Amino acid sequence: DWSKPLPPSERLEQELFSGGNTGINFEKYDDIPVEATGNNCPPHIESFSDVEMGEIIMGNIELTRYTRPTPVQKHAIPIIKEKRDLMACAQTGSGKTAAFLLPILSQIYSDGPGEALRAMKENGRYGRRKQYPISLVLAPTRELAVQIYEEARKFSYRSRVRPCVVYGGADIGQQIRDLERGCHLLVATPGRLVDMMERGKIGLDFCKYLVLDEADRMLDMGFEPQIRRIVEQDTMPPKGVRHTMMFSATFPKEIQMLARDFLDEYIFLAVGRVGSTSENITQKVVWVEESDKRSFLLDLLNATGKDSLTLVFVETKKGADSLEDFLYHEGYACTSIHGDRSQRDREEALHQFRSGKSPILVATAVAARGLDISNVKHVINFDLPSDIEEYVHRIGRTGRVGNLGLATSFFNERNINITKDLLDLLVEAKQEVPSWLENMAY
Amino acid sequence: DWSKPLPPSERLEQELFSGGNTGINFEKYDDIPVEATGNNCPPHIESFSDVEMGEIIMGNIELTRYTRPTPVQKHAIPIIKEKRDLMACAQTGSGKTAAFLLPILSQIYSDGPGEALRAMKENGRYGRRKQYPISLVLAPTRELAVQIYEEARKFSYRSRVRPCVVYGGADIGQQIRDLERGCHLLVATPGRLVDMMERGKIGLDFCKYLVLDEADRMLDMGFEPQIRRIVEQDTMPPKGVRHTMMFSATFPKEIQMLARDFLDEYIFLAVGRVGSTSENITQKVVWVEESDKRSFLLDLLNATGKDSLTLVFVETKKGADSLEDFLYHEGYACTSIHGDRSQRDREEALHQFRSGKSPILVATAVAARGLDISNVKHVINFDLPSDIEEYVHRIGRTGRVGNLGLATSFFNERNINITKDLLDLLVEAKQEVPSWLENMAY
Ligand SMILES: [Mg+2]
Ligand SMILES: [Mg+2]
Repeated sequence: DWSKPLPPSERLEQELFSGGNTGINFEKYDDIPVEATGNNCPPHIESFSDVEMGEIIMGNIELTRYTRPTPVQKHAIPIIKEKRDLMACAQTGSGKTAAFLLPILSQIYSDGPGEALRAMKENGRYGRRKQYPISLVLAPTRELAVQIYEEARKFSYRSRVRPCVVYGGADIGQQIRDLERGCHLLVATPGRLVDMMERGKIGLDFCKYLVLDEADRMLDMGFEPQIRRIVEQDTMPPKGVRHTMMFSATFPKEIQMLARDFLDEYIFLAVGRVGSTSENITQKVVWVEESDKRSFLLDLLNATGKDSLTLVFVETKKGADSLEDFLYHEGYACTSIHGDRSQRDREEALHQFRSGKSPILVATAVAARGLDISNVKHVINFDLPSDIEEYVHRIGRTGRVGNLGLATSFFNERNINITKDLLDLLVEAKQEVPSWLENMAY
Repeated sequence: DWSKPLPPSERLEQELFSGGNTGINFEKYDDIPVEATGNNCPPHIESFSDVEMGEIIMGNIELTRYTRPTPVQKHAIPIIKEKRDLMACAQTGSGKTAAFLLPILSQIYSDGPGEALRAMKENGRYGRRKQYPISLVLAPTRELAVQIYEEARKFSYRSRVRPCVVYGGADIGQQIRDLERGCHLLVATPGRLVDMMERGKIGLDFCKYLVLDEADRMLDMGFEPQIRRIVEQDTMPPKGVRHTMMFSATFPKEIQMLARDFLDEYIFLAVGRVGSTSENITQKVVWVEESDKRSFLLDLLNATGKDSLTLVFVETKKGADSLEDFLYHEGYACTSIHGDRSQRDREEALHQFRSGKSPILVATAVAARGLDISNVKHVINFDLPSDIEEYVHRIGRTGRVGNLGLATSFFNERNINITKDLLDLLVEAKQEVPSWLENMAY
């Protein structure tokens, strides 16, 4: 019914498609060993023309300048087209978002809204036009939710499918009003989705496509209850009925087994070693006592100041506030993003950083996962994380779609616990290994 | 030793001296009746060449393009050069800052640091270079402190006198480092100064020149305890020993008598009626119901929109945040400045407002006192204050050094209490007087 497009608008085509910046090593993606585990896994394609993507999908693909698919896309677009549950891991900045957004949209174009939602184009209470989304994508932070919502808007162009997004901090009424205009695909962070549901504005009764982006994060001790409250404890179709996809660049074993409570006869994609980094990212680790970090940071900022964006991670919200003040008063064009900032300031910070107006962003891990920003060329771990997975995700903000990047990290007493893991990751990444780091790992 | 200047650098002359403007009605300042109360009050000058200002002082005066002194200056430069305690009242934007900064600096130039401070060029503990300022200036807000500090840097050019500033919100370590470089004149807000003192970085033991700018504000119920903690409850030389100056554009009687506990045989200067406005400010009062204020503001903004800066005062921080959001989504180039913003964002707002990048500034009374901003031509009291002194200080942000300015104010039921005083101030200001105001003012 819906695979036939609608009139275009050059206004929106300019407002949506930037132009895309494919990296120099976009072809080295083919050098990566892919693993597929499970019953009757469909074959991996090599071109977007190897399967039935609607006229809409191929048109919008040729708008974003995607030449040929990435490994995870080649393997996962069919699996989701085959309506199978999926757990996929692929390196940071390797195209997972489109890997789950293209097939879902193609399938909703073919299958249409279904008998269920076609049975509600006759009536509806005024205002209490609760929306029944077909698909739900859940992400761990607000800005990542919006980034995915925007990618959705790009791919649902000239289609009858209209996506929305709901997330905390923002005005609740504006989101309600945007829902009432019609929600088919819903991106959300957990708390605001539960708030919408307990207000009777959203219902998961016809939700047949579930996505957990940054899945291992959505399944930690803090998010597992909320994921259950949305999936198990409410009106969402259970496994086997709904189709559950989980994408991450990391999956610890324990979390990979906990994720089974939401999956049914699933494929397991592994585009590389689960938890591996891109080769395009040069990793430098330097010893820095605490009392010296600031001075040391300054030197880095004075060097890589060409036309590149620099992202600086710290471990607390107070710390981000304190450094951002320090750098501001030392004359730098900077902002910060952390939890204690209002959502307006938070998104504005992200915008200024993305547009170059403030090329230095001090950040807590709100920005560790999921965000891709063009021309981010240096990533600085002012504070190291406590585990190697947070580290992989952090340094993944640079060196994305084949482009190269630098990642410098401050190390000292407080970081002893990570030594071994960091050391190991340096080896398989083919990176310089500080000798005192080896001697520190016994 | 110190009345002899030092080598210049035109780089600094570009960094410091803007160029000076001076209004069209700079001459009507001579038409104002000056009152001097007290024992043995020294004579008022008519030219900077009527008293002994060092080469340093006169050179920097002709650098800031100051022709002749303003009334309060003519009267106060002698009183402070004669080392007498002083209580001065003068109109907003009539030069009180320079009136107290020029004599203090001239006296430190001639007398030098004195035997006391010259006796500590012999030794010193490692790091513990606690600074002993000669002069302390106290201000009620952080940005006003910095503004005075910058004026000090302008007047301490080519001298061995080096000023500093300390104030909350900003990074502590940078202010400490700038102190350790040497502090002779210290501008400060109370809380951060007390924090510096209890950390052993500042000592008032040789502080012989105390200045309270915005004196009636510094002596209210909220600041009097902090003024006491700094002056009485610590090592500051007591009255008769130190020289205490207090400047304001307003002095209630009660506060004028409470100010005596800090003064010893003082002059009382009154360049006009205490609490008066410049004639150069056109004051318009209009009735506006609450639900209409926003709409009404919109029209105002669209009218005076040529190349002027506009300052909009509100009654709460929440309200300031809300209006600024409203104006942002309506397409206006605006920022906000209030207490709930980080000091980084706060100073950034003031800088963009000053440079024209955001010609609309929504503000709480943080911005009511002291700030002089060139080209602020319209001041809008979205919410009126509860007392006429806040009002006088607010509208004083425009119509400064003789230049002209407009002040529009929204009035309704909630402002009944101010009626009388406002009316009276309108009459003595020779301003249009709403008729419903008389009929409302009993
Ligand atoms: Mg992603
Ligand atoms: Mg002043």
